[PDB]
Amino acid sequence: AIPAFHPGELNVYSAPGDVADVSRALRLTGRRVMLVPTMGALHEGHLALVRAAKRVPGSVVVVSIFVNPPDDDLAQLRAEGVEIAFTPTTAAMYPDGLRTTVQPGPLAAELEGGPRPTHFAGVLTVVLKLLQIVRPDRVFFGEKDYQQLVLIRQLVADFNLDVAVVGVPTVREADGLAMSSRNRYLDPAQRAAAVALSAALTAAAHAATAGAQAALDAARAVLDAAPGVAVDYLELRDIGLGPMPLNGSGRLLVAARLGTTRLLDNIAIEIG
Amino acid sequence: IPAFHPGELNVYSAPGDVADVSRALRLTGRRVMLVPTMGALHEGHLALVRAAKRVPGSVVVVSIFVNPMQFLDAYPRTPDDDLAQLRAEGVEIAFTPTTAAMYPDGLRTTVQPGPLAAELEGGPRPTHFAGVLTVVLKLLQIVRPDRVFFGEKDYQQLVLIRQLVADFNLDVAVVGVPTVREADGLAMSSRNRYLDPAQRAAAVALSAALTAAAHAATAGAQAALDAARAVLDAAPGVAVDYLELRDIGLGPMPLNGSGRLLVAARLGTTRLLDNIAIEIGTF
Ligand SMILES: COc1ccc(S(=O)(=O)NC(=O)c2cc3cc(OC)ccc3n2CC(=O)O)cc1
Ligand SMILES: COc1ccc(S(=O)(=O)NC(=O)c2cc3cc(OC)ccc3n2CC(=O)O)cc1
Ligand SMILES: COc1ccc(S(=O)(=O)NC(=O)c2cc3cc(OC)ccc3n2CC(=O)O)cc1
Repeated sequence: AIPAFHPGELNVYSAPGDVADVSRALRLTGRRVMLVPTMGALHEGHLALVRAAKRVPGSVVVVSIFVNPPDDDLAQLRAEGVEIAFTPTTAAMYPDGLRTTVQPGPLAAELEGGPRPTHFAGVLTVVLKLLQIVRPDRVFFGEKDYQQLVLIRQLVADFNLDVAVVGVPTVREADGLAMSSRNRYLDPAQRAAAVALSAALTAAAHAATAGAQAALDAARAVLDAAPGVAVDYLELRDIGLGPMPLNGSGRLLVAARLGTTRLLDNIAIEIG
Repeated sequence: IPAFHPGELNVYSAPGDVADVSRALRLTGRRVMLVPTMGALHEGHLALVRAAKRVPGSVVVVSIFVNPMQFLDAYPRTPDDDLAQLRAEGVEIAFTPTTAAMYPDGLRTTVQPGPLAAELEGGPRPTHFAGVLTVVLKLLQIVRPDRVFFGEKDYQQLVLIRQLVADFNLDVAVVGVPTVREADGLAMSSRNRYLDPAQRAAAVALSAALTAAAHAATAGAQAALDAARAVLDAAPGVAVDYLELRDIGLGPMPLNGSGRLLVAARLGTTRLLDNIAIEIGTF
């Protein structure tokens, strides 16, 4: 017996086996299964992922909410017309504790894997599990965590997963600051200074007609004009995060500490 | 999707091809059975295949791939002898990928097995099981079978694959098939061919030791282990690596009434393994 599912209602499952059965029942009735993974505390960036997923003709949207080791979140999803919320416990996800895991490739040891070297192993492990539980046709992630998104594409590619990975443009505040759950903690002076990250990147992207060095010098100047912004890295790479080619498409990534808050941002760059 | 000829042996090299045929088949309601092999097929593989064949409306996929990542040049390869037997058994799909198609980016994302992988066969081979679980995951994702078949001979490997499948929520049933033996009890293996006639005669000691322990066990674990050791010790040119009695999941738990006795031994340059279910005291 397939667990109950009521079309056009918010259906909330906590059992991995339950969401798996429903997703399979749906896939067999025609629906295209779309997965939006979240650690909850939903914001406009999640709603953008949901609207992207909702656009696909015949979609049923699954939003997972799992804090990788509420009433409001569900209300937000209902207001978006999401049909499934997957909300498992730690024990349901890890009934045998930590055992088999994903070892990311070398990219995980670079950039954000510098301060957090086992972060991405955790992330790719739980993403792989959610993909196997729900078996979506498409999985939606924001572009803010760029290195993570690239490592997920590598996961998908390396383990031959049959899922399209869709990166959705980062939703930003009125002044460009990338949506983040860390932003609410900035005092007004930190919050005014944080704008330098996206200002630096958008300056870089426009300076890039003048080449790579001008793009980087432009970003760096903008960061140098902000007080209390401790830059951990500022790096131009190819879109896959390998070495930036002579000319061509790239990505510019920055990370910085503002008091106790670590902020990240990144942007598409085109050289010359 | 490529040509599939039913009732015929269809050979596919490209992952995308076998993936599409397999998907096509499952939507027609055929159940997809996978027998992963490293080629050089013997009667143990045929038994894996026959088990897969008896699943109703099954279509059977046998994959043949020598994975560089679990090691290599020495390994037995005989694809002429491999595909002939598959046709003879009525297997309809052989999946024979190239190293390039499987590892176009080299080794990058890999499976890190649990701590079982550092024990027994993994002790002196630290990344061996990481290589095995990665290839098995990739084959499962390419073929997406309903059930996958393994022999019980490489028991530690089978337990690790069960872990892989539970730990990554894979939608596949793992089937262990009792180890096929030569008529003296020697466990089928690709490595047997490397035994000279002296060594082949001596090699009966591993299975003799195991069956001895299994009946010795009414008198307890020490008696079972001591009987096995004596049989191994009485055997010419058998150098024992390990001889270990564990719980059936091999894992972070003692032993109850029931478990698994595992032996690895060297005959000249050839390493032989075997194992058996053991019941201690009552059972
Ligand atoms: C063939 O007759 C039909 C087909 C579809 C519908 S419906 O209004 O679009 N509802 C469903 O299709 C539907 C119900 C349903 C229940 C399930 O678990 C109990 C799982 C999937 C279900 N579906 C498919 C869907 O919502 O698209 C109603 C009647
Ligand atoms: C393993 O993959 C995930 C997926 C989602 C999360 S999360 O912590 O719930 N969500 C976010 O991190 C998040 C999503 C998002 C989307 C955006 O635009 C579409 C912009 C920013 C986003 N964030 C940033 C944040 O919340 O810190 C975390 C890890
Ligand atoms: C990664 O998972 C696998 C799966 C199969 C192989 S293999 O080298 O082609 N085959 C075996 O190792 C094997 C299968 C088998 C079956 C048996 O009876 C059912 C008995 C022994 C078996 N072997 C042992 C062997 O060939 O050494 C190798 C690795």
